[PDB]
Amino acid sequence: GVQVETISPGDGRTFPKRGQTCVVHYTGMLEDGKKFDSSRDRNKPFKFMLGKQEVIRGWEEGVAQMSVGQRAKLTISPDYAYGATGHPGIIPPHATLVFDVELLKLE
Ligand SMILES: CCC(C)(C)C(=O)C(=O)N1CCCC[C@H]1C(=O)O[C@H](CCc1ccccc1)c1ccccc1
Repeated sequence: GVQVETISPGDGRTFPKRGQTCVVHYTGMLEDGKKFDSSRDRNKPFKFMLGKQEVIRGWEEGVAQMSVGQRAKLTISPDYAYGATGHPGIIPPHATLVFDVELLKLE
């Protein structure tokens, strides 16, 4: 599954809905702390639409639990991420992923 652990609270009332665009900042890490990517290093938020099937399943499920303004750590099991394939060259097979995600805005 995905485990959502809060870093900073959101407004507690504006949660993303299917068809909305979530504007997030993120840093993705492996369980040992190794960063594999971060939009914070590019200083440009990442956008995805909820329910469109264009991000990994632990994101659709985890970010839907977040209210605008919230910063949380999402621990995502491999079956909710890249499974046995992994992402060629970046994520190994069977990897648990840890994302530090801040939900900035809904568009
Ligand atoms: C940018 C890619 C990477 C590995 C550096 C990364 O940090 C990542 O895992 N991310 C990107 C930010 C959203 C979460 C996740 C993802 O859904 O990627 C999608 C994965 C596509 C997909 C979805 C489901 C099952 C398999 C593959 C992604 C988005 C954009 C570009 C490439 C991958």
